Amino acid sequence: QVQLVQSGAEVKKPGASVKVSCKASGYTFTSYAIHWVRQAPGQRLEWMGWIKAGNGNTRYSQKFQDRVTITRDTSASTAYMELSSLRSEDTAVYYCALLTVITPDDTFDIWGQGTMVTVSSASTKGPSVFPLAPSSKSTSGGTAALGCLVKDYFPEPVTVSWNSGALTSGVHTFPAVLQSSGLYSLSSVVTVPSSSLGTQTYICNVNHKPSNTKVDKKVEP
Amino acid sequence: NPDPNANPNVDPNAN
Amino acid sequence: DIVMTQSPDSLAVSLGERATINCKSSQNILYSSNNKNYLAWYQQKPGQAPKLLIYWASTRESGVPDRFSGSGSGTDFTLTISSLQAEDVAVYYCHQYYSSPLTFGGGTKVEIKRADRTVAAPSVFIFPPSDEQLKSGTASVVCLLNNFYPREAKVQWKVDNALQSGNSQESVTEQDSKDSTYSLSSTLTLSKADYEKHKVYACEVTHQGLSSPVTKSFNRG
Repeated sequence: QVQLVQSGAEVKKPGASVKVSCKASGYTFTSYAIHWVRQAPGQRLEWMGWIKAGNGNTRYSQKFQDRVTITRDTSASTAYMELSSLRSEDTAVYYCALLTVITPDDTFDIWGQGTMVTVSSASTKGPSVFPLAPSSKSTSGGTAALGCLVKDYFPEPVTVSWNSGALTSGVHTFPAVLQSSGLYSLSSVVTVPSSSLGTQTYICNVNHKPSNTKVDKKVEP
Repeated sequence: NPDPNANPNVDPNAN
Repeated sequence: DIVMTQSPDSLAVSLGERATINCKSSQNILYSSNNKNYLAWYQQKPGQAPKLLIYWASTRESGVPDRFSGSGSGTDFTLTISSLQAEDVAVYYCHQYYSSPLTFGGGTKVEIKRADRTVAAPSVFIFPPSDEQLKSGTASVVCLLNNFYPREAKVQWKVDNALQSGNSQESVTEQDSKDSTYSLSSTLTLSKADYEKHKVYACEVTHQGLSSPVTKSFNRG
């Protein structure tokens, strides 16, 4: 399996620069070109440029050539994209990708997981995680609802899993909302049998990479 | 005509 | 730039039904010498990177189901899903690789409707603030509206029977990958001091599947 693994989400101040990395594995690094594509919230995919991993040759969209440098390190099998003079319009998810590799032998298209860059004056803040315990007010019929409130963090994103990924059915992790304070908050909930609350264990796993926050919160009745 | 350097990953004579 | 324009911006059909997405290019992307159209179709699901489905306008990537089909030549292209599977809920993007810069269409959001015309009332759950959060000096009250369809829903908060306005925030999930349903969370946030001056906390829910509003309530403590 070819994989592309990118660096973590960051907040950067307006006017500063950001450098995103993209580590490749599963193929001969020098054989293909890595592209950089960004996606601002709610907007379409936007191609920024490519770099040939072997010769280091580059091509840039006119929209970005003034502010973007794409580079590679074959020893580390990694490509980098540096965007300078950051502005609010640069807040976006940035992807590296082996786009449309059409070869005599095979065809493949592989993307990194994306890196959200937020351009803001605000400081990084890790979340508080509070249980949403199941109770008589959160059971209807034979179903019980329970969750975790992930409150007051910046920037986006957090990730939430349940029981280290063993629990996926019935989970709703809601889109975050920007509170009046300028910090984000979200809830993740799941519905489970009310009959088995005494025997099953429910743990929400919360990760906020920008603050290196890692919380496991047991949610008990 | 197409620019073959638009996406170097594309061999235009491959299926 | 070769501008890629998709039509419609959003569409909704039932499981089993045919979905059609149109893409038009500002310039001819067919090369007469090899009879190839330099176009690809991608699928993007929430919070994930795009996935290649079609290339050369009509060639399915290996692994892609045969219900996905691309058609068209020159400036007029079409992506067809013959029998929609509820997972196909996603945003679809056209892409040209005829010339630089590489460009993408604006995207076509594909949603599902129920063919059996039925309605799903929300299940309503309410969560008082955790003692953990109360020790931090803040009180968040969470109301959960679970698995309702259609999407339009109303939540009102009542504190000591008095209707609330402008002090709550709501978030709605994307349509479920399996059942057409949506969920909504509403959070009422108060300082601990204001939380403690009131007895009754209630969220009242209106939805097409309810012939009168559902109120879920608790008394503080």
